[PDB]
Amino acid sequence: SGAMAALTAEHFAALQSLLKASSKDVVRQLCQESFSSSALGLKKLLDVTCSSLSVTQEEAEELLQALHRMTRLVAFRDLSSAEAILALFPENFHQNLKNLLTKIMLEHVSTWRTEAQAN
Repeated sequence: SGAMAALTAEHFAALQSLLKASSKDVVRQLCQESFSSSALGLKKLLDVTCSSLSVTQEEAEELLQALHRMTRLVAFRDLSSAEAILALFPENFHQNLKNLLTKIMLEHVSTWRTEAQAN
């Protein structure tokens, strides 16, 4: 329990793998797929994640778990301002990656919150 209370050190470490992405669009799509997927269904995204980011299977799994948690937390708590989302992050997390993730959360939170709160 408390899954929605915080992202863990392992989550934040895993999200840093997104700096290997070849474009911002890859990050966007990984956020959307990780949200829509159940945690137990994230294994279905491993091959495309490994192949797109050139990461290990373990890096991909940890990343996908982190994105799944972050996007669900944003939806569950209705974190719908940059202020609210920025509050999740450590000071020692890459600033422009954080800003990108915040941007992407804001692009989807209204739809995500509706989808999640319906279920």
